[PDB]
Amino acid sequence: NLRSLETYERLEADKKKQVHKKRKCPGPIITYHSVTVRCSRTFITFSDDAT
Amino acid sequence: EGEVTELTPCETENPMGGYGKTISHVIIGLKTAKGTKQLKLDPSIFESLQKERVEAGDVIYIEANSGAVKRQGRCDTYATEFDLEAEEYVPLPKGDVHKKKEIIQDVTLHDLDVANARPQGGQDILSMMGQLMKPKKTEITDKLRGEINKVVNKYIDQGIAELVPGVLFVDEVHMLDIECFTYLHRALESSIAPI
Amino acid sequence: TQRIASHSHVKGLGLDESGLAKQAASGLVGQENAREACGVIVELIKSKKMAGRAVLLAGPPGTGKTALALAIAQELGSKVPFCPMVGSEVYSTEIKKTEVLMENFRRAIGLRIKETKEVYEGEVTELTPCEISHVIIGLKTAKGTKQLKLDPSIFESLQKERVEAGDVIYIEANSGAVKRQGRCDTYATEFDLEAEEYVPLPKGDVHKKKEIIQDVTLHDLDVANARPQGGQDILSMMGQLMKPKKTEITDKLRGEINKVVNKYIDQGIAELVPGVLFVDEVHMLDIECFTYLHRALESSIAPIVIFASNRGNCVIRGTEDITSPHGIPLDLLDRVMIIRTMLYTPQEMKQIIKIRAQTEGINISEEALNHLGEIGTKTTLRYSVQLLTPANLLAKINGKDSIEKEHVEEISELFYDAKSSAKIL
Amino acid sequence: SGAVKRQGRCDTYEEYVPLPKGDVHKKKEIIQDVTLHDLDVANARPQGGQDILSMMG
Amino acid sequence: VRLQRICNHPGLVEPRHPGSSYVAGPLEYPSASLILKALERDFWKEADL
Amino acid sequence: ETEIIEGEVVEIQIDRPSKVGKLTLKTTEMETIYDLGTKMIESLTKDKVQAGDVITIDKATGKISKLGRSFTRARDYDAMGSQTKFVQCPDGELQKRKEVVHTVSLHEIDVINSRTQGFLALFSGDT
Amino acid sequence: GKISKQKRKEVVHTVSLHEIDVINSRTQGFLALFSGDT
Amino acid sequence: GKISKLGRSFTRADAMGSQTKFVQCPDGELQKRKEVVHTVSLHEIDVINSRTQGFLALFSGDT
Amino acid sequence: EIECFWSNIEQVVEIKLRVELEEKRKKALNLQK
Amino acid sequence: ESPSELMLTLCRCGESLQDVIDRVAFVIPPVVAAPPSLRVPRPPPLYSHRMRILRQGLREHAAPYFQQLRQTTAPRLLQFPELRLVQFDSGKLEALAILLQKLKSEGRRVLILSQMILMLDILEMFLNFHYLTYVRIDENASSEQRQELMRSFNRDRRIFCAILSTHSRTTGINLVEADTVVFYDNDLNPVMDAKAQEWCDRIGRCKDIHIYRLVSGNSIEEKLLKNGTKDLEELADFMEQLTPIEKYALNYLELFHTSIEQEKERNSEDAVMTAVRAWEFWNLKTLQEREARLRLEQEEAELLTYTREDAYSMEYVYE
Ligand SMILES: Nc1ncnc2c1ncn2[C@@H]1O[C@H](COP(=O)(O)OP(=O)(O)OP(O)(O)=S)[C@@H](O)[C@H]1O
Repeated sequence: NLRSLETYERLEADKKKQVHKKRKCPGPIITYHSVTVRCSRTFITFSDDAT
Repeated sequence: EGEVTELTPCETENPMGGYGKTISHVIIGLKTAKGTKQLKLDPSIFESLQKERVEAGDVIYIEANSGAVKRQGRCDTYATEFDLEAEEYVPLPKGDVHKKKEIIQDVTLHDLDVANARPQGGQDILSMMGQLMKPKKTEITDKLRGEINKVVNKYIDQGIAELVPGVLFVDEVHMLDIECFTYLHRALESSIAPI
Repeated sequence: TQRIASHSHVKGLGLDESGLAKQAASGLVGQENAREACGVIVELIKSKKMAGRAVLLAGPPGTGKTALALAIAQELGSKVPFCPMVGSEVYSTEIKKTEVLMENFRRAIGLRIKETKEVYEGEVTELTPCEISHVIIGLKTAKGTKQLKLDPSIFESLQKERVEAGDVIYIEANSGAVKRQGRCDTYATEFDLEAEEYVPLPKGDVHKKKEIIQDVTLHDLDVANARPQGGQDILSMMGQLMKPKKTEITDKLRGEINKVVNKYIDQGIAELVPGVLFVDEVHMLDIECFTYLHRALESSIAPIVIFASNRGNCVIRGTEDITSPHGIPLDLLDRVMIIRTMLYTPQEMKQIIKIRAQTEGINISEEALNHLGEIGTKTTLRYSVQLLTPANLLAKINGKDSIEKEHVEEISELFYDAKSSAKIL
Repeated sequence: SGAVKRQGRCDTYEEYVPLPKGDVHKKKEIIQDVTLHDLDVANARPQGGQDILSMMG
Repeated sequence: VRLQRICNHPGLVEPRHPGSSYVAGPLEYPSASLILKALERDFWKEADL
Repeated sequence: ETEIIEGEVVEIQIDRPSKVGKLTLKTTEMETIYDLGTKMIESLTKDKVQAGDVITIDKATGKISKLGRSFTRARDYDAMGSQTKFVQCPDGELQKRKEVVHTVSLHEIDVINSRTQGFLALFSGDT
Repeated sequence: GKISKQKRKEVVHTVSLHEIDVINSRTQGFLALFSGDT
Repeated sequence: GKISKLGRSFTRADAMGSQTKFVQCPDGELQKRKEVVHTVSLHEIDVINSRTQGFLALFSGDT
Repeated sequence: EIECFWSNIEQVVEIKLRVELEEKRKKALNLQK
Repeated sequence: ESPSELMLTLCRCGESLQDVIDRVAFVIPPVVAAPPSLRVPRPPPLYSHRMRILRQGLREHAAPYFQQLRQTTAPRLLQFPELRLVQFDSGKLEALAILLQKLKSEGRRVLILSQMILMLDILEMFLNFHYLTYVRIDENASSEQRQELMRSFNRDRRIFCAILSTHSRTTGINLVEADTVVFYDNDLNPVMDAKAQEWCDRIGRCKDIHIYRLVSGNSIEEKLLKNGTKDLEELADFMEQLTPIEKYALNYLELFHTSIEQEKERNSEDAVMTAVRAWEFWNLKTLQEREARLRLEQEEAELLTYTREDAYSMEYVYE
C-alpha cells in the first residue's frame, strides 16, 4: 500500500527525499572538487586511466 | 622559473568517496643554473600545463600568485645546430627558481591619460579599423583625468606608486593667446597642477 | 515632480473662438496683438497647404517672443513637429551651416507612416541550417508550433544573439532583427542555479502581422539613407565602424526621398504633417545663412519658419558694416511677416509675476507682489520673477509659508540686476 | 606580367574574339602617356584590393 | 468588467508594445551599365607601370 | 532591483566529460546545495571559484563577483600561492534581493546611445 | 543570366558627369551621391 | 625563423614566367653573418613609431 | 553501467506505474459513466 | 609595453561598464534603411568581378572577428517594455511581490487563483521577474494534464507557485501541498467564486490555510467585495520494442522494488568529515616525510666534479 502513495499524501511525512539527479553517463569525466578541510583543498578525479 | 625536470601527479585515495583516479598535487621540478626545486601546485594547474605545450625540458614561468604556467620555450641544451625552428630554444634561467623582484617604471599622468583614453585594441575589429584610420589626438575629458587621479591615489595608498610632481616650463608664454591665459587661470588653481 | 522652467506657464495663446486674445489666459498676459497674429499663424500651420512662409517676432528683450513661439507649439500639440533652433547652432564643425538649416527644415516636416510589422516569436524548438541559403527554425507558442524557412541574414543574426533551443526569440522580418529575450519558463526547474533568465513562452501566434503608425520626419529618412544602418553585407558593416559624422546630404537624396514619400501619400500608407521651424536669436545667422534662407523658403516643401530678434540696428554678421533693422538683411525682411511685441505696463508685469509665482508654488503677499512689481518696473521683468524662488527660500528659512515684503527686500539687497551692477562697474 | 583575365564564356560551347590577326600569340608595340603625378598618387597608398589589408583601403 | 480588468493589470486593456524602427526599403539608384565601364581604358593601351 | 545570492563557498564540484556540477554556499545562518546548469558552471569556471571564496551571483545574468577569501576556509592550499587577507562570511539569507542605485549624467547617456561603442568617447572626448 | 523577380525592350538613362565621376571615384562611390561624402 | 623567398632555381632560368623572378644559386657559406647599415632620419623613426602601419606616412605624408 | 541500466528501467517502471494509475482512474470513470 | 586599467568608472563607482552601457543604451533610429543599391541593367563583368572579389576577401578576413564585428555595428532596431513595468503598472502585483517574498523566506508555498487567462500570462511574467518557479493549470488543460501538473507541484517543493484558473475544473486535485492561497481577483459570477471557495476549504481540511485576497483601494473592486449580492498510448508503444532482458527487469523491479535511502545517510556526512580529517593528517605526515627525505638528500655532497672548460681556463677572478 505505501508503495502506491507518492512520497506525499502520507501522514508520516518522511523528511528530505528531493530525489537527486541520477547522473546517467557523461562518459569518461574529469571531476574538479574544492572542499573545506579552516582550509580549502582541490581534488581532480579522472574517471579512467586513458584520460 | 626553471626547466621542467618532472611533471608527476600525486595520486591519493582522497576524494569524498569515489572510485576514480584522484590527484591532490602536481609535482613540478624546476631547474635553474643555481639549483633545482620541486614545486607542489594546485591540481588545477594540470589544465594550463597542457594548454601550454609544457613537457619535460621546457622553460616555464609559474606566477607565484596568478599560478599560471607559461612555456618560454625549450631549454637550449636540447638544441642541435641542425634544428631550424627558432624562438623556441631559450637559455636555462639563471639564478634561483624563486625570483622576479621589483619592476619600477616612471610614467607621467599624461601617459596614463593617453593609454586609458584609446585602448591599444590590437586583438579584434578595433585593431584593423583603428590602425587603418589615422590616430588623431583627442580632447581627453575631465572624467578620464579624474578617474586617473582616483586610480593613482589608490596606487599611492597601496604603496605601489610614488608621486613625483615636476615643473612645466612655458617659454615664450607671450605666444599664448587670451583664451590660453584664461584657461591657465583655472589650470593653476587645481590641487593636481605642477609648478 | 516636473521641473519648472522659464516658459512652463505658457499653455497656449489664450484666444477665444473668434481669435481675439483674452487679456489673460493660457498663462499669457498682454501682447494681445501679437497673440492674435500668432493665432493666425497657428491657423496657417493647421491649414497645411502653404510652404516656406516665414514670420518674424520683433521686439525688445523680455517681451515674450520665445513665449509666443512656445505658445504656438502648445496650440499645435505634440502631433505637429515643432523644431526649436538658435541661430548659433548653424556654426557646426562637421557640416556647412546651409546643411544645418536644411536639416532643420527637413525635421520640421513630419510623416505618420502606417507599417505592417511581421513578427516571429516563440520558443526555438529546432534550428537546422542548409548549405548556407537556409535556416529551418521551429517556433513554439501557446497557440502552436511552426517551422519556418528564413534567410541567411536572419540565421546569422540568430547566431549573433546566440539562440540554441528552448530560447524565446522575437524576430522582426522587416528589419531582420532578432531578440533573444531569455530561455523558456519550462526550463527554470531544471537546475537550482543557472546563469540565465527565463521568460514565459509567447502566448500569441508564431507569425503576427501588425499595423502600426510610425512618427518620422523627412530628416529621419534623409539621415537613414545617407548613413545606412540596415543590411548585413560586409561592406556596409565596415562602414558602420566609421565615426558617425554628419554629412552634407545632397539634393538628390532629398528629391529621391520626396518621391518615395509622395508614393506613400498616394498609396495611403503615409500622411504628411508639416510643422514649424523656430529659429530664436536669428540675428546670429550670418549673411550667407540669410541668403540661403532666401532659396530655402521658395521650396514647395519648406515648413513654416518663425524668427525672433531683439536687436535694433545691429550690423549683419558676416557683412562687417551693413546695418539692417533687426540684424536681418532687408531682402529677407521682404519675405517675412513681422509680429511686433511691445513692452509691458506695470500691471501686466505684476500679472506675469503672479503667474510665475503660481507655477513655482510660491505664496506671495499682496505687499510683496506690489514691491516686486515696483522692482521690476525699476529693473526688468526678468529680474523680478527670478527673485521669487530665493525669496521663498528665505521665507522657509524664517519659517513662514508666504513671501512677505522683508524677504523681497533682503533678496533684492543680496542680488543685483544689470543696471545696478553696471553702476558699480 | 602573368596577369590573367577571362574575357568571356562564348555560349558557342558570352564573347568570342575577332579574326583580323586572330592569333593565339599576340604582341604589338604599346605607348602609354603618364604624368609624374600619376606615378606619385599610384605610390601614395597601396594598390587597393590585391592585398590582405589594402582591401580595407 | 472593464474596470475589473483595469484593476487587475492595465496591460489587459492596453499592452505595452515593443518600440520599433521604421524599415525603409533601400533606395534604388538606376544608371546605365556604360557608366561603370568608365575609367576602364583599352587593353593594348595600358603599359606595365 | 537586483537579486544576488551571496555566500561562502564551502564546496564546489564540477564534472566535465555538457558539464555537471554542484555548489554549496553558506551564510552564518544557512547552507544550500545548488545543482548547476551549464551557463552557471561556465561562469564559475571563468571566475575560478574555490572553497573559501566569498562570492555574489546575480540571478539574472549569473555574473560572479568574489569579495575575498573567507574566515572558515581562509588560508587555501599548501602550494606556491601568496600571502593572505580574509573577509567575513555573509549573514542572512543567500538570496537577498536588494535595490541598487546607479548614477549617470545625461551626457553619458547621450554618448553611449550615439555611436555603437561611443562609450569610449566618454574618456577620449571624441563625440 | 541576371536573375530578378515579352520582348527585348529598351531603357534610357540620363546620367550627369558628376554622377559618373562620383560612381567611379570609389568602390561604392554612388553612395556619396546621397550622403555628400564625395 | 623568417622565410623570405627571393627567386627560383637556376635549372630553369624553362617554360615558365610570371610574377616570379629567377636567381642563381648562392655560393659560399649557407650561414652568414652580415652587417647592414640603415640610413634613416629622426622624422622617419617618428613616423614609423607613430602608428602600427605608420611607415605608409613616409609615402602619403599623412603623418 | 549496470546501475545506469537499472535506473533507466526504474524510470520506465515509474512512468508505467503512473500511466497505469491514470488508466485505473479512466476505467473507474467509464464504469461509473 | 604601455600601461592600462579597468578600475576606471564613468559616474557610479561600480560595475563592469558593460552593465552600465546595457542599462543606459536604449535609443533606436526612427528610420532604418538598407544602403542604396546601384540598379544597372547587366552590370559590366569587370565591375562585378571586382565587387565579388572585394566582398569575398573582406569576409574570410573578418571571419576570425565576425562575431565581434557584428556585436558592434548592429543597430538597436527594437526596444521592449522592460520587465519591471509589470509590478509597477499594477498595485496588486506590487503588494503581491512583498507577500511572495515574505512567503518565500517563511518557506510556505503559494497557489495563485485568477479568473483571467491573460492575467495568468502577466503573472507568469511577474513570477519570472522574481525568479520564482511555478506551474500553470489552465482551462485549456485536460483533466489528465491538470492532475499531472498539480501532482508535479505536489512532488516538487523546488517549484514555488501554482498558477491556477478559477474557470478550470478542480475535479480530482484534492491534495495541494501549499500553505497559502492568493486570490488575485474575485470572480464576477458567484458560481465560480463559490466553487473556488469550496476548493480552498477542501484544501483547508487538513493543516492550516492562509487565504489572501487582493482588493484595490478606492475602486469598484473594493465595493464588490464584502457584498456583491445586488446582482497512455506513449507508454504502450514505448513498452513495445522493449527487448527481452528489459521486460524481465520490468517484472522484477515491479515486484521487488528498492530503496536507496536507509534513514542513516547522515552517517555519510560524518563519515566524510572523518575521512577528510584523516586524509588531512595523512597528507601532513606524508609531506613531513617527503621533506625529511629531501633534507637527507641534501645531506650528501651535491658537487664532486666540474667541467674541463670550467677547470683549465681560469674561470673567475677573486676581485
Ligand atoms: N505676455 C506674457 N505672458 C506671460 N509670460 C510672458 C509674457 N511675455 C513674456 N513672458 C515670460 O517672461 C519670461 C521672459 O520672456 P521670454 O520670452 O523667456 O524672453 P524673451 O524676452 O521673449 O526673449 P526675446 O527673444 O529677447 S523677446 C519667460 O518666462 C516668458 O515665459
